[PDB]
Amino acid sequence: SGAIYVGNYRVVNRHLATHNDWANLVWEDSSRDLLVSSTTAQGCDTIARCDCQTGVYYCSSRRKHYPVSFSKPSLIFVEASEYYPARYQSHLMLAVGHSEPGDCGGILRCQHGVVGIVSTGGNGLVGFADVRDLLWLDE
Ligand SMILES: NC(=O)[C@H]1CCCN(C(=O)Cc2cccnc2Cl)C1
Ligand SMILES: [Zn+2]
Repeated sequence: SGAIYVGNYRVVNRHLATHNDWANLVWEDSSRDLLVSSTTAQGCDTIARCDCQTGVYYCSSRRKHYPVSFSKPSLIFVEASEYYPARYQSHLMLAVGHSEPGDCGGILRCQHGVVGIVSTGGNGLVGFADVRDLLWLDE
């Protein structure tokens, strides 16, 4: 679990979005595993606007943060799960690191701010849904 709170927006993994997220829907993209909903309270997480390929992510299944080197956002094949059929997930960045399903939503950050959230994993790899291209999150 986990979300990014920026301005009047909440960014979560689309497969973990709640009834309240869908009732206050701003934007969603199944191909990216992202959903953004509106909030009444002001959020002040800050989004990175950069091309960093190193950062630190939070891994809830270890209660620890790990440093990672990660690939540029790209279209990556993701195996079928109970949430989606087998498909290409876009804007996904992979790194070598630990993750379990419950780790989705953990933030990846660089020195500039939030980069993305854990979205996929397996076999010692972890994948992060990038949010740096969503300029409207802080217009
Ligand atoms: N973005 C998706 O399609 C994910 C939906 C939930 C399921 N997905 C996973 O990858 C779950 C997983 C398995 C083993 C280690 N880490 C993780 Cl995060 C895929
Ligand atoms: Zn950066």
